[PDB]
Amino acid sequence: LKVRKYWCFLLSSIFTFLAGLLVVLLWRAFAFVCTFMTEAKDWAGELISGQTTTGRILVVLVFILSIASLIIYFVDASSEEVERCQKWSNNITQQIDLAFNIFFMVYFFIRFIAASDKLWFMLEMYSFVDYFTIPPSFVSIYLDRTWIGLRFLRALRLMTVPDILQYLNVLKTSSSIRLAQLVSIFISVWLTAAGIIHLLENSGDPLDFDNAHRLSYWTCVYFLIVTMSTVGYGDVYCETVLGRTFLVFFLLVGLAIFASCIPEIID
Amino acid sequence: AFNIFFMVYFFIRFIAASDKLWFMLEMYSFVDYFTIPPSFVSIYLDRTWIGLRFLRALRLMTVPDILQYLNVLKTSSSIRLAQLVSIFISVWLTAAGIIHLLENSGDPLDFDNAHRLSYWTCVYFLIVTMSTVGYGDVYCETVLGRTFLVFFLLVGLAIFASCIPEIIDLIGTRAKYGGTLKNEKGRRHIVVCGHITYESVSHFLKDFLHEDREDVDVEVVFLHRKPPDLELEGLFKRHFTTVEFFQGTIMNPIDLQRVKVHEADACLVLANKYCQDPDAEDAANIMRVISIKNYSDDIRVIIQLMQYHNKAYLLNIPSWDWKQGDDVICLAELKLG
Ligand SMILES: CC(C)CCC[C@@H](C)[C@H]1CC[C@H]2[C@@H]3CC=C4C[C@@H](O)CC[C@]4(C)[C@H]3CC[C@]12C
Ligand SMILES: CC(C)CCC[C@@H](C)[C@H]1CC[C@H]2[C@@H]3CC=C4C[C@@H](O)CC[C@]4(C)[C@H]3CC[C@]12C
Ligand SMILES: [K+]
Ligand SMILES: [K+]
Repeated sequence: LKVRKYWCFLLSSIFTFLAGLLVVLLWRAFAFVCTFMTEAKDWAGELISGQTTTGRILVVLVFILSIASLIIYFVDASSEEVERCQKWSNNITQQIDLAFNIFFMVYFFIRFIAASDKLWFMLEMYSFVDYFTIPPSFVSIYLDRTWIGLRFLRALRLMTVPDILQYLNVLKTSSSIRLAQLVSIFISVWLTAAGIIHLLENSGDPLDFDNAHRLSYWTCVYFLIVTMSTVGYGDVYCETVLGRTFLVFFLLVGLAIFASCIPEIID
Repeated sequence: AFNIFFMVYFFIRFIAASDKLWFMLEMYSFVDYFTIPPSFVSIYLDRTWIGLRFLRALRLMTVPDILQYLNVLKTSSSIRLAQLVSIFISVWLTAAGIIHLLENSGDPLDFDNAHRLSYWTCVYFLIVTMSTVGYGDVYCETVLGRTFLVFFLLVGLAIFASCIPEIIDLIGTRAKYGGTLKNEKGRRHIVVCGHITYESVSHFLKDFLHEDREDVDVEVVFLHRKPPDLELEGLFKRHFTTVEFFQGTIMNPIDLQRVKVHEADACLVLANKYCQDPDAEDAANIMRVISIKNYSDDIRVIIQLMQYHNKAYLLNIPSWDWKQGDDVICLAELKLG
């Protein structure tokens, strides 16, 4: 605890994104000097879209585990400290987190096979969630320490709920589909923004981390809703430079996007 | 070194100005008045003051003019977006400089109530003020700072209310449907155009993909001008591995290349049976066949036809050959038959 090992978690996530990106380019370069893909890509297409009987099982199961994974983060965020040292067997939360991540890793591989374009699949917004969530876990299980990191990014998976419902033919009316999309976007952004504020405020300013503003995750949720509604009580506010820096950008695009969202939700 | 260039540039604009009196009162001219003459005071007075040098941020609103001079911006939306972005950023930075100067210097004639406040904290302060959030952690204490804040609240809030909503709107949503169909070895695909709605697509897909039919792998490509509604997008999602959609018109040769009509097995032109004017619907669909045949004559075309007397126009097309597979489905002829 004398020296923070947060860069080790960040370095692996950056390396995984960089290594995965160049391999696709390297494979294209390797394809210049150089079936299963005909069957697997078509087969994986129905698996992710829930067209086959086994495809719907995967679609429903990943829907449930996405909800359960976010709950695991909620109890994790309840910890007062940002970095903890503990063995894998000591805590059962880490074991269950590992159980959910291996499923999210094989599911990531399945979509990669079903992806028609490999370069854009790596650069899609969904893959960045996996890059900053899965590789951190193996680093934690290897170095034998845990860190809050960027674990709040699984809240971004809540915006695929309308896609899952449409795959199972649950939503049919256009109004119902539009309402579900807007609700998922508002909730996912609200929870993700709270996680960013919670991490930045608690960790403190980089490279010295002497100004740590103790702030509970649920208090951050109450802080964001006040900020979004332009109420600004001032009882809870950001003090760190990075906390204020992110708030400046959130006030620009977060309110602008939500300007046309709530009016078309109430009607 | 920068100011002597900004001084000769001021002289160049003075020569090019048709009217001299109105050139002296220009907003960009006042920026030169409070920037360069103070600079030559420092070289002589041997002391530096923050002063009003923050006015160089007002030069950011000349950025759209510079881009238009170089013919970089041509579209109206691109020009409008640059103008709104430059106006908002320059006002935001200039207002922060005014707050930073007034708060740090203190009230005139005593200068004993100075409030130590960083420039970047002022930048964070104005954006909170313009968003009408008002945390209250950072606020103005001097008389001048509050006086300028009162003036800013009247005009600065209007700038935020007009620029920010349009900036995101001008950027807009990405074109979800577009690009070129991916080429696959041994792939048999067809192109369906014409009346593409949730009514036509759902009935067509149920018939085309039926368990009682022969098991053949044929991808279906839909081309339409309007973006599909949420009902149609969900239908395409359930048929992701076999049904594909593109945005574009069949009469555009560029759009024909995107869907690869020349490699398509056949082209299907649906028709709007419940149309107000069958003559208009028939002839619009006839023009679609001409565009497809113009791109390549050796393409099988199947079209739905409302009235029979419009079949003569298609039969008179030099590239129309019934022996090669071209067929006309006449609704009136079959229904009355
Ligand atoms: C795909 C890449 C290029 C996007 C940019 C990389 C981003 C995700 C990386 C690079 C620098 C990283 C930051 C470096 C420093 C800090 C401060 C620490 O207290 C919390 C984590 C945080 C805030 C990191 C978050 C993730 C981060 C912003
Ligand atoms: C073209 C002319 C008539 C316009 C009005 C002249 C303006 C620009 C001049 C005249 C008086 C000047 C002010 C005199 C006193 C102060 C207080 C000092 O602490 C900050 C500068 C400030 C605020 C000056 C700003 C510039 C100023 C307001
Ligand atoms: K308001
Ligand atoms: K307020």
